[PDB]
Amino acid sequence: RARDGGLRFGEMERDCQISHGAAQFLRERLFEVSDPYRVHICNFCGLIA
DNA sequence: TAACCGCCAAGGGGATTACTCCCTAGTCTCCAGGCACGTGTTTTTTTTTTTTTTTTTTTTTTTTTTTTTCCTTTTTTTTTTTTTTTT
Ligand SMILES: [Zn+2]
Repeated sequence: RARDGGLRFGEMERDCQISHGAAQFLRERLFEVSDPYRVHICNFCGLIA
């Protein structure tokens, strides 16, 4: 709380959300509101360009 | 005390001569086990793959949340400047 940190979306949260089977909440909590990024990738090599 | 010698007596069987006979020496003639040559099938050796247990390695240990405390080098060797003594 002193560093103003968010809650821990742990393993069993992903387990019970897979049990509910709603993919959009998983895509929100684990990609949209945690650490989104955009990278550019070469098509032939498949690595970071 | 009976070995040994001398003397005498008796008899038993090996040597001798002749007749016989029969078994083997010798000589063909057929054929068959004895032997020279080739080889085997068990016996030992060597590989080969597995087995079975032991040892080693590696990975694991429910989740979330909130406060402090200590530390986040250190000695040890080398260098470089400074100070003092001498001619
Ligand atoms: Zn490329």
